[PDB]
Amino acid sequence: FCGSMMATGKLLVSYAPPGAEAPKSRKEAMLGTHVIWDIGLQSSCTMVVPWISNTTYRLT
Amino acid sequence: GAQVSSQKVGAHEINYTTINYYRDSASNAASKDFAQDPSKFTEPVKDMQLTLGNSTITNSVVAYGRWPEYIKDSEANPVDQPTEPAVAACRFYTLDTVTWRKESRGWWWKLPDALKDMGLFGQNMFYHYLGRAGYTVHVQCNASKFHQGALGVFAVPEMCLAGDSTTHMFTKYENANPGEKGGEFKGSFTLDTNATNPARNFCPVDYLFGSGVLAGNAFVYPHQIINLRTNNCATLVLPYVNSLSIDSMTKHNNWGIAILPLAPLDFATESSTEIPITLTIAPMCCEFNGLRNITVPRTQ
Amino acid sequence: GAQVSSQKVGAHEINYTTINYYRDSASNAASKDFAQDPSKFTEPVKDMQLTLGNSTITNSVVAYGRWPEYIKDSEANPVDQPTEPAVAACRFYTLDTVTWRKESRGWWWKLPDALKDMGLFGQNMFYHYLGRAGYTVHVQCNASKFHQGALGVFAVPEMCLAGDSTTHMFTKYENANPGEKGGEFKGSFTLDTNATNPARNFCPVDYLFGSGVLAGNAFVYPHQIINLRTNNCATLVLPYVNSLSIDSMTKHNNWGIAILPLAPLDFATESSTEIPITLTIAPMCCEFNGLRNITVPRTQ
Repeated sequence: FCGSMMATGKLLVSYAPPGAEAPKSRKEAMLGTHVIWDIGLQSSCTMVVPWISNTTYRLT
Repeated sequence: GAQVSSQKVGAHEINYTTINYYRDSASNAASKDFAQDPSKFTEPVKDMQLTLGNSTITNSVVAYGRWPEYIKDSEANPVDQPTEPAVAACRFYTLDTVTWRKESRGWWWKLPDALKDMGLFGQNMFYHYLGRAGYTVHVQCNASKFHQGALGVFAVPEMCLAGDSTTHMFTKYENANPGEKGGEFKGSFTLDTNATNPARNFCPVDYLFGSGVLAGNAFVYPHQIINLRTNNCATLVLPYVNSLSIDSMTKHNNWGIAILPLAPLDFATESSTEIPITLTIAPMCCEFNGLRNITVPRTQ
Repeated sequence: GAQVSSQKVGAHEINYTTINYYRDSASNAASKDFAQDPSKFTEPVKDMQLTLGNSTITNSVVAYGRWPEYIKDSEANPVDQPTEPAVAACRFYTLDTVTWRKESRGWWWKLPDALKDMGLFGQNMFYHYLGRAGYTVHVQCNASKFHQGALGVFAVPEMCLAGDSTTHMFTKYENANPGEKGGEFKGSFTLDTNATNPARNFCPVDYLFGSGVLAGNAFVYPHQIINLRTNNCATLVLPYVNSLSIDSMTKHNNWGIAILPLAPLDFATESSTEIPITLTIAPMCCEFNGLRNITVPRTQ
C-alpha cells in the first residue's frame, strides 16, 4: 500500500478454489480462503494460495 | 450425626449444633486495590493473527474467561452421535457492513441467528434438531487520527429486547430473527397502535439498552470499547452459554451483539461524515445432533 | 555394476548379463482347481445389519477386496485441511424406486451423481472443489416363491456410456448427470438425426452394456446377482477408484451402477406383473477440500 501514512483502511484478499461461479461480491469471496489486511497497521500484506488441485500437476 | 459448626462472635459478653431431620436435602436449612475479586466478570483479555478454517484476520476479550469447548461426555444429554463440521462451518463469515453516522443510535444482532445463511454452518444449523457453538466476533471500524468517537460492543447472553405494543411478548419470530442485517436501537420508545396490522417488532431504546435497563450498566456484560483515537477493532470470544448443554438453534438465540455509540462520531468540521463498521463472526467448536430433513422457517 | 540374471533354458544342447547405460530408468530395458489366483477380481464377499449414521439396513461384495478408506498422508495431493462430514453425510439415502417389468432393459446410475441432492452430502459436494468417498450400494427386490427372474448388479469404474449421434462424445452435461432418476438401457441403437435440436443424450444398448462391449463380460466388473428364487437384495461395497487420490465430484463420476435383467421377470400366468427395485446408497469415508461459494450446475 503506497498511500499517505494518514490513510487507514481494511481490505479483504480472497482465493476461491475453482468449480463454482467466480466471486462477484464480498459475500461470495468471503466464503473461500481469505485474509483481512489492515493497511493502517501494515503497509504490506501476504496471502499464500495453498496448492489444492485434483491433478498432481497443473498445465502451464 | 450432629454437625458442630463455629459461630463468628461479635458483641462479646461459641459453637452451634445442627442436625438434619429429613431425607431430602431440599429440606435442609441454609449452611452459609485494583485487583478484581471476580477476575472473570471484568472482561478478561486473551492474555496478531486469528486463523480459523481458511479465514484469517490480522483488544480481545474472552467472555467470562471461558474459552469455547466441546461438550464433555459427563454433560451430554443427547445420545446420538454429534456432527462436528470442523473447518467447514468453523470459519469467519463477514456480515453486511453497516454505516456509522453522527445520528446512529446503535445496532444489534443475534447469534446464531446472524449466521443462519452462512455457507455450510447454516446448512448444518437447519438440518439438525440440536446445535451448539461458541463464537469469535471481530468488529472492525477504522478512521483517521482526526476522527473522534467511541463504540461499545457488548455480548449479552439471553439478549431479550422489548416489544413495541401493549401486548406482552408480541414480537413475531420473523422480526425477532432478522439475520445478518440485524436491527437498530432507537432514541425513544414509539408505541405501535395499529391494531389491524401490528408490526409485532422490537422497539429497543438505546439508553434503556432495549430491555428496560440503563445502558451505563451494560458494561457488566462481556464487552470491548473501540475508541477511534486508540484502536481499530474489537475481538470478543464467546463460549456457549445456556441453561442446557445443547439446544435448538432455530428456536433459541444464545447470544446478542450490541454496538452502541458511547461517544458520537465527529470529524474536522464536516457535519456529513460516515465510517463503515464490519462484523466478522466465526463459530467455534460447533456440534450438531438430530439429523433429519432440513428446516425452512417462515420469512417476511 | 553388472546384473547377472538367470535364463530359463528350454531346448537343451545359463546366465545373461545386463548393464544400464543411461541415468534415466525409462531408458532401461524390460527386466521381466477352483481357487482363484486373482481372489480380488472374482467379487470377494464380506467374509445381517448395516448401520451408518442414523440409518440401518437389515450377498455382499467388496469391489476388488478393498474396503473404503481415508486418504493416507503419504498420498495427499491437496494441502488444505480436509472436511470430513462423518455421520452427517455418511448415511444411507434411498433413491426413487424403479419398476421391473417383463419388458425392462435395465437401469443405470452414476456415483456421486445420484446422491448430489441427498441431504448434507450434496451440500458438501457442491460447496467444495474436491471430494472423495466410497459407497455401500444396497439393491432391494423381493418377490414371492412363485416369481422367477434374475438381476445383475454391476459397479463399473469409469462407466462411460455411448452417445446417440454421429458427433463423437456429444452427450451434454445435463443428460450425463440425471441424478437419482438415472437412466435406462435400450434394446437397440437409435441414431439421433435431429441436427437442429439434438438430444445429446446417451443410447446405452443393453447387450452392448452401453459401451460397445458384450454384456456377458460385464461380470469382470464387481457385481452381484439377485436371483429371485434365492435372495432379495445385493450389497456392493465400492472403494474410491480413480487415477487421483481426490478429484472434482461435479466434473467426474467415479462409479456407475448398472442393473440388467439377466433372466426376464415372470410370474404364474399373469403377463402383467411388476416388482419394485429400490436402491439405498451410503457414501463412506467422505472427505472434501477447497471450500468456497456453492456450485450450482446448469439443469435441463
